[PDB]
Amino acid sequence: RKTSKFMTKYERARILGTRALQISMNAPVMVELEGETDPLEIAMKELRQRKIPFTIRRYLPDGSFEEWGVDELIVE
Amino acid sequence: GNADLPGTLSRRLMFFMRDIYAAYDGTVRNSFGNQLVQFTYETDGPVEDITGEALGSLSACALSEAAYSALDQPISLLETSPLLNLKNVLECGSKKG
Amino acid sequence: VESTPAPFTQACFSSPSQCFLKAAKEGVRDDLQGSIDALAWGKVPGFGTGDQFEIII
Amino acid sequence: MFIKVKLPWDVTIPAEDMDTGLMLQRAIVIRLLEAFSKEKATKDLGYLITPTILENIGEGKIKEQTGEIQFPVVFNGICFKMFKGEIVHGVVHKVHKTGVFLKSGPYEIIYLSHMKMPGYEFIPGENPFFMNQYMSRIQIGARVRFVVLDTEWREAEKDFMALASIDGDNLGPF
Amino acid sequence: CMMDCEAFQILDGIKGQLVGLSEDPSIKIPVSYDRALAYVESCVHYTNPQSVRKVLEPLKTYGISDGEMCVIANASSESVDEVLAFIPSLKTKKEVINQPLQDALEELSKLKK
Amino acid sequence: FRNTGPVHPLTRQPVADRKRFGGIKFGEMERDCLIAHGASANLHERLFTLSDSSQMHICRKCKTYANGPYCRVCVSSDHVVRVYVPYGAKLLCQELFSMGITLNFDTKL
Amino acid sequence: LQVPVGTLTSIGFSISNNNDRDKMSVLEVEAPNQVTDSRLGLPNPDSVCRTCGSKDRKVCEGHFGVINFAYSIINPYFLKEVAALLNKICPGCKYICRYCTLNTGYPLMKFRVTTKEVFRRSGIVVEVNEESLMKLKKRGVLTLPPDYWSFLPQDSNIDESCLKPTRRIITHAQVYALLLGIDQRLIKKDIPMFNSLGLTSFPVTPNGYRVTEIVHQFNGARLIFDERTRIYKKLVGFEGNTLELSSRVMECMQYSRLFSEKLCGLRFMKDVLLGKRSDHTFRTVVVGDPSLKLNEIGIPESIAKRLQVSEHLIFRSLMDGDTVLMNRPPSIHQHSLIAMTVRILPTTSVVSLNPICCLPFRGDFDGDCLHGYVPQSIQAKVELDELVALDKQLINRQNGR
Amino acid sequence: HSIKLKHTERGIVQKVVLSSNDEGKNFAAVSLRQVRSPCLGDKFSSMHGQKGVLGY
DNA sequence: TCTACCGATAAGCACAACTACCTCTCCTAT
RNA sequence: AGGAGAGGUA
DNA sequence: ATAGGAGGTATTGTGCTTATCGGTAGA
Ligand SMILES: [Mg+2]
Ligand SMILES: [Zn+2]
Ligand SMILES: [Zn+2]
Ligand SMILES: [Zn+2]
Repeated sequence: RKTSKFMTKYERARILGTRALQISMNAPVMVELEGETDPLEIAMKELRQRKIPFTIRRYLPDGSFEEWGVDELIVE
Repeated sequence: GNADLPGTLSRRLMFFMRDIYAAYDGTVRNSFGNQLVQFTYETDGPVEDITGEALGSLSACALSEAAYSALDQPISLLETSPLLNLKNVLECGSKKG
Repeated sequence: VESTPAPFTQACFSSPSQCFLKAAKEGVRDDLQGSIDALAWGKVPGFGTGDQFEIII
Repeated sequence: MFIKVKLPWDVTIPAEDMDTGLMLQRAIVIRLLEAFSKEKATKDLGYLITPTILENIGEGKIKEQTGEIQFPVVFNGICFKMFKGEIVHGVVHKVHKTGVFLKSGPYEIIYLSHMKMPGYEFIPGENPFFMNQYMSRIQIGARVRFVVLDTEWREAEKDFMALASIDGDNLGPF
Repeated sequence: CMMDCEAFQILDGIKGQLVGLSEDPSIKIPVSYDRALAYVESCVHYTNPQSVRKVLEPLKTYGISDGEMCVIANASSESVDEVLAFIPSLKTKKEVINQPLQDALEELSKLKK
Repeated sequence: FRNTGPVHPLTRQPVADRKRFGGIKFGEMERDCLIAHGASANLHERLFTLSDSSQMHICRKCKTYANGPYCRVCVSSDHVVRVYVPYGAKLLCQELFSMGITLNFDTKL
Repeated sequence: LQVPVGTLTSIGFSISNNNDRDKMSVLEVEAPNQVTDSRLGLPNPDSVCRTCGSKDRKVCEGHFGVINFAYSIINPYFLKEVAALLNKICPGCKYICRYCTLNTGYPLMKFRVTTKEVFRRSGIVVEVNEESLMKLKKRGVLTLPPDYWSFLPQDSNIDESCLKPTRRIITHAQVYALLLGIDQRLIKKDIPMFNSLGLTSFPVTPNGYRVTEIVHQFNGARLIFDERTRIYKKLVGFEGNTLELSSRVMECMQYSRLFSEKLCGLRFMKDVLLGKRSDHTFRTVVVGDPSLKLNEIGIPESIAKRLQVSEHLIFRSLMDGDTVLMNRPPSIHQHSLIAMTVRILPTTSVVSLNPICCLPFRGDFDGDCLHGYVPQSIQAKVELDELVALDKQLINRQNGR
Repeated sequence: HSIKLKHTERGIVQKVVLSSNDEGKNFAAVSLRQVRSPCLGDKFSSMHGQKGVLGY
């Protein structure tokens, strides 16, 4: 709660990088990709299909934190 | 020989404004102790989606651009160059005497 | 005035020796809150990337 | 002192197999098995065999190197502590002139010194040396009870070596 | 808490689980399994319910520490002179009469047929 | 251009000689610009990974520096943590110890 | 063996004492000729380390050694605090007394530290106020009373100075004598670090950071070593007056790289921690090529085949589709850093850039050189074209145009 | 010992000169020559202050 | 009437007087 | 191999 | 270990830390 409920560019880039690193280490892909040979493309496809099993923990300055998920958040 | 002024001014301003960043609550806070600099960003619109960008770093870079661009340094009699005027304006605590 | 001790950033700004000596005499504690302090010790600044964390579940 | 105490761990799981959410618990236990298997040793705790009971699991922390994710899991298991003043039986493996071997399980090696049992003369007239001077025959395979002493440890192997003393009563096989 | 009886019962489960899906994609260690088969074959009890309950009865009725129970149970002394010579913590004590201890020795004798 | 080459004897950094496969210095202005852009992985790699990379051992019990690792201030302890810091940090710590300043480190893990 | 990883935080600052100095030092001998011992550092002329294993100055750290002093030495950093404290408290009354009342004829005393003015020694020299001396002079008193300096115990470390009867150099032994009888609360308030009052040892720089075993042109094994090393070796044999030893220690402490005097002070910080050099970097002259796209950078085939990138299947040559970080020094704005896709061109020893993209770099094709950075980590590449790419920087952040 | 050419050193041997001083120290000089055709990155200047590099 | 700090006037003391850079020559006492 | 001094580039 | 008189001349520039220099205010 008390959040913009919008995925920022930095968080999206970090999620894409983490997913690409995971895929590049021979990891199964939740989404089905046809004719894809680049981990970045598969990560972007999964982000567009919001099937990534990742959760975002936003640290508030006061010390508290709020737990969010990539499926709950929207991508502009 | 006076090309050191923009570099030194930019370095000092960046050292001062590096810790400034925007928080998730919409406030502007400093990295040292979460000090509140601005309760709400004073931008005149139109998009308020900036959350993690370092506003202080951007402002310091813009002022560095202004300083480096104004390197003509005419320094006329009874007058000061735009770089000198910017340096005098940015330094307020030094001119206490 | 803010009661925030940053010996490392002050030393990196100007006169590192005097700043370090004063910090040692005062026995202050540095929390590495600054971005430059984190960078000098191999840590992310946390402004754009690093402010949040990723958890599988 | 076979008290089943809890022991937290920070087992890391490679990103080679991260799928099957409905059967994700299958991958967690497999990684836990490979955790203590790699070490298979302890300094002052003892030994662990199987994770019979799993208490709780923690949040998955992601560390950005070689695609590794960590999971904090706390569980209870079988442990053994060699406390001072314990009568533990053991089986003999071989008999030598010095350092008589006693095997109280393959988890540790126990050596018998000269100043532990009653004074006797080694019998060289047969193949294995006998200690029948005090009307007691000891051979390989017989269970002999003895008191344990302070145990030592190594640097790499960290073997829980100890010394066997027969100064107590009820010596020899029973 | 498992000394001789409950330790053996749970080890049958893993052996019964080993026969099912014995294949493992990872690398296993044979030292751990050898330490279980070559250590519990010293002393074995018959039944679980009546054995773990009986040994815990003197804990409530009499005053015995946790560390004292483990050494006495594993040693399984068959007389009164041995329990007064093994552990030095029982020297010069009159808290418990020897006659109830002898009765407990008989109670431990009938459990092992 | 440079891929791999000799390092300076004082600091474990690429030499400035062009003929000896020298590197390009990552100045303060470039670091500040990268901070303004908000990319930390590139900045972390350029300052720690591709730059002078070293390791330092800190005892968990006593907040001191231990040279396996072993600190003579306290007894031989099995709880010693390793931190990943640039070699410049170790050089600064050595200089501070030489001048008469002792640093205490309290690791969070 | 194996140690768990950890995160460094909460750095504390304190002044070193004798206990920590002794604990940190390993195999600290007291031989004057063993300054370059084989147990401290690899660059010693034996190529063998006693504490660590054999290495190539990459797996062995610089061990520390601390010499021992026969007599206790006051800490130079606390010299000002002690001098200020002695000025307030009487030298013979130990209260906040012949030295109290002005009717007894004893003038007040001022405690101060001289800096290379009398005997080139940074010590405690007590001085009497000359204004009070003139008052005594006008009343018929010409010389100080013989029992004026009765509060100073006799010290064998005193030498022949003969400077003036009004001024005396306070011996380090006398400093501890005067501090006796003072409440610990007052001393602790002025001096937060009471445990560092006594300096009975001094560390030496490791051979891995002092032994300059440079190739010395022809003398490959010259072992020139550091310069302060001579002073440290000369400090092994200490006897007689302790003021000379204190002056030597103070002089040696000023040879540290942090103290200002080229690689010293703030320049040391800039060249070590602030400014660093990284691998996988190329620097070539840039020319114009309108045929190339704005987001594409021309990379010569001769250099591309030698630059190696890290791709998980271990290095492969640079090819089309890879992204590099271009920058024109000095970086006057954040728009200087632009991520551009690598495009292979038949041209060699030169990089081709679109003339339109010169405005963000604020440069022209007259000799300007662009040095690029090739990211090796996959995450670095992913974040490079999502935040630092040309299409992401279409809106100027200065004026919004 | 021997002296080897560096990464960016190349040419064809033109002449070798051997000489010594009165002290007896021997000196050796080797000259390497090469042709520098106008490359793309070369910079040319005019007689009136015009400065530029080769474009195409 | 004699103490008791209390702001001014000189006298030294300490950093700061720019980036990315590239070549040549000379240097290591007696 | 590290330094000191000069002429120079954007 | 020894050696390297003596000369009128011809960087600023800002902060900081003294000393000293009288100088009134209170009992
Ligand atoms: Mg130009
Ligand atoms: Zn320790
Ligand atoms: Zn070593
Ligand atoms: Zn007094």
